[PDB]
Amino acid sequence: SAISISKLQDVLIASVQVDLTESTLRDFSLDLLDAVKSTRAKGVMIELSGVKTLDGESMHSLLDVVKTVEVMGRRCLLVGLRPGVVIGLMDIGIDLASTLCVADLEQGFLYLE
Amino acid sequence: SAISISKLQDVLIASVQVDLTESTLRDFSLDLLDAVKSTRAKGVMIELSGVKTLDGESMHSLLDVVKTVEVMGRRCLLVGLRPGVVIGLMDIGIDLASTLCVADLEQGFLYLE
Amino acid sequence: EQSEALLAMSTPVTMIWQDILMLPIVGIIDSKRAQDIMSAVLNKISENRAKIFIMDISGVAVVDTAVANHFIKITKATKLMGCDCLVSGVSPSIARTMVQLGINVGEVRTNATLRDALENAFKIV
Amino acid sequence: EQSEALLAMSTPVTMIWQDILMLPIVGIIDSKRAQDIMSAVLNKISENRAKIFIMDISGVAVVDTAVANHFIKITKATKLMGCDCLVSGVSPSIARTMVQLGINVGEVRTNATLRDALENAFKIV
Amino acid sequence: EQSEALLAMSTPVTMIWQDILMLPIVGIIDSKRAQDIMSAVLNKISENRAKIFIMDISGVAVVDTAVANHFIKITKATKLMGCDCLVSGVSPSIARTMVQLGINVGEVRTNATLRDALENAFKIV
Amino acid sequence: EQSEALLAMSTPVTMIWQDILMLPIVGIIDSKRAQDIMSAVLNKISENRAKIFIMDISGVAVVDTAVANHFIKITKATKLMGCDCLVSGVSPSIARTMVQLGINVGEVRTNATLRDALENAFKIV
Amino acid sequence: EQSEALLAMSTPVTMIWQDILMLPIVGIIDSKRAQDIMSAVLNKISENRAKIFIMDISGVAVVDTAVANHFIKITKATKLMGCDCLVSGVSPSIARTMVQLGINVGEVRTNATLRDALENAFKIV
Amino acid sequence: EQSEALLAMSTPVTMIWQDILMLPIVGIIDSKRAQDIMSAVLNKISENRAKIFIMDISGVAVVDTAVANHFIKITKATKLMGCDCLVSGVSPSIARTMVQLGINVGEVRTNATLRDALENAFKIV
Repeated sequence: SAISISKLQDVLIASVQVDLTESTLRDFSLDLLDAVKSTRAKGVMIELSGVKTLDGESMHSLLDVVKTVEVMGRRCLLVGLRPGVVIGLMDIGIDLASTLCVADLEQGFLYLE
Repeated sequence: SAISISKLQDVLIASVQVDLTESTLRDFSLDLLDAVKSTRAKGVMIELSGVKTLDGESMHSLLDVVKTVEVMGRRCLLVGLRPGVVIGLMDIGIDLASTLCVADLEQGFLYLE
Repeated sequence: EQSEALLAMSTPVTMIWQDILMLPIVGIIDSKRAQDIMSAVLNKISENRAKIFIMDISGVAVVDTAVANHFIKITKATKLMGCDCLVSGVSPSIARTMVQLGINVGEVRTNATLRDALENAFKIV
Repeated sequence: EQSEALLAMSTPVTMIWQDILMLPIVGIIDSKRAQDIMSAVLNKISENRAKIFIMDISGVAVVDTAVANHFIKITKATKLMGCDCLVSGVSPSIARTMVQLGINVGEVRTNATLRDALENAFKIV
Repeated sequence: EQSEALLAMSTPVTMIWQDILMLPIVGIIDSKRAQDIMSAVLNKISENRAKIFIMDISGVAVVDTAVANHFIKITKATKLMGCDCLVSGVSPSIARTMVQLGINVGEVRTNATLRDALENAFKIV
Repeated sequence: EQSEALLAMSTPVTMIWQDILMLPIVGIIDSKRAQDIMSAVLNKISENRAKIFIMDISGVAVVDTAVANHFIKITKATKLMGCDCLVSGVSPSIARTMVQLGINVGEVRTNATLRDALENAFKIV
Repeated sequence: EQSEALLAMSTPVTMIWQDILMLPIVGIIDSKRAQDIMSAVLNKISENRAKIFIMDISGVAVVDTAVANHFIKITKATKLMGCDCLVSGVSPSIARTMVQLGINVGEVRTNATLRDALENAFKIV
Repeated sequence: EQSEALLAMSTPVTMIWQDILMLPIVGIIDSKRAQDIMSAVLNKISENRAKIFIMDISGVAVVDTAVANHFIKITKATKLMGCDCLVSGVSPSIARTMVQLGINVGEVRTNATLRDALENAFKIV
């Protein structure tokens, strides 16, 4: 499959290239991340939403939540398409405050860890 | 188009997901990089060859060379598929020594700059 | 023209020296206009990513029912971007009307006027 | 309502933490409304005497002819109170249209955006 | 093409490292083109707000009558933008022709070549 | 006049405070004019011997074929005069067109805009 | 079995404490086997990325013609990976036979026995 | 030739910078060849008297019965020469087969790979 992701230090670098219509690809990414977690054993994890053409996947939000929790690991998001992403995201609402817009979409929380 | 790349600090992060059969996509990436160079104006540039299923593109090697030279900027490669990449690469030969395996495919020369 | 004059008002009430941000506005306002403001904050945030931002409602013109909704959803939204949003100025009966709504979710950061807001910011700074 | 909505805009664009004052506004505006703003600044100054005040015209909506007049007379006015007034934000062709008027009297203090204005103020502070 | 080639010339003669700005140009030039330059400086200033800027006229090609006018009005506009402007290079008979005009208003800052201009700037820096 | 206006352009784009030198120019240009520039650099160098000099091609107007030739031969000549030459500004497709030429000889010093060029110079200084 | 016994030999002659790497081997060897070694070094490098690696040919068993070729291409190869490769041990007539080939390209790093090689490494260390 | 190729293998696996010595070898090997190695170590020791020496059996090719015998007798001989011998690398089932032999005499020094062996040596150094 085309999707791939690499990590600096113990810091994971998940990357949203586009809205992945495939929640199955969402499942695939979840699997890759859990596999990575098992092998690498590293702690920091990050995800970049360059854009999320589609929003309201409560299931995808759930994927985001599980990824923070199972990882028991660091978790940040680069907000993309916020104007249309957040309004949909806001319509969805949120019950968590762990992650935030990545401070420099990398440089900010890389520094932060 | 699916291909996309982002940069930390003034450090570019080009990424070879697979051998890009499209030298036209090679041209496309070259264009993206020159556009990025013009806008960002940042100096460090890196490229990760996770794999190069196809080798012997003297033209692609040339692309690599121009990317170091026009950038007048830093340039490193994460060797992928070396066993089959390098033998073909060695059959091609090389006239330059500027770049090399990315010391940690990121962490090494990020530190190095 | 008065609409565009209104639109003229929100962007300045967002921008501040040192990347600090805020948003004073009139209390009795259109809901669609509030969605506009919602859109404005998103673009503003892109324009200059700012972790610092505030909702200022000093002397809210009228405590409209749906208007809370906006700031209800809106406040949650700064945190949703990961942005910080604070309430620095407001009226008290405006607040009572709010509490009387039985509102319960709010647990965000606020301040006393643009004075204590900046003090905190220059401390987050 | 949009008028009163306009009136809603000027008083916040005047008030700031630490007694600093300023006044961002839309460039194409009514002259009588500008006189209103004139009245607003006087009362505002009484409300809290402030030696610090600024005229902000960032992105003036339109460089109207009489509009200069206002800020011409208006700028002189802050000094007339003994108040200080500064121009922190503005457009350039707006400025050209001004200089092209052959304007010559202006010799007051100004700044780059609300950034250099505050820096100076925190220095006058 | 030579026009656009001319337009090609002004923007570089404005930009400099460390946000310093300046503007060398040919002395016998079109007045409308000078208005163009006027427009260029405004946009340039927005592009990067710069308090630092200079008018360079080293070896002005010809001391045209209306040309002063430009720099007369231009000097005023630029400095009063809150964006200083200085004359670093120029010819002397060019200057005489100017003084002979009985010019009296000028009282701005100037310098000797791009050498003393930078020295001052690195001092304002 | 436009020729002499062109000739007017190169000498300033060579001179800089502190004996630093450089040479911004338009990309689609006459080859004979480039030889002129060649002559200009020689005389300029005599005028003030400068080990510091740069070739600036920011936004080269057009990546002409013979034009490389000039800077090919030119880069070599200038550096080997014992008077270094650097490329600080340029376009990228301009560069691609160059690399696509299969150009191979270039191995000189360059920089990012007049910003990194000066930084290096003030370091060679 | 002797083949696999041969294959048994190369991987140890690569591994060393502190991530240092090297590769002693017999001089009269099969070319295909050398390609094998080529493959071995690539995988070895992945196994533990090592910037440190060396080619040891102490007492090369026989100075075969194609054998140079291997180390010709091979030496280039470590640098191609981006790895470093050094020659620490070798015979002299082996070398003469090489130089007599009129070989000219070689300009890499070498050392005297595993003694001066480690000294340098513990210095690159 | 493969014999002499084998003989080619042992002497390098003995020599190391700083007079340290060791001896990696293939596990399924001829007993007479092992006696050869025995002879090799004696001469090697004369060649350069070394108190430092090691037996390396990393990945012993096969845990042959008489093969222990060699290293049984060999370990004793080398250490008692006054020339210490250590086991740095080996397989585990190889070891089990050994312990299962009910072997009891061994009480010498060993290490983890050529890594902990050198560390100790640089400590005996």
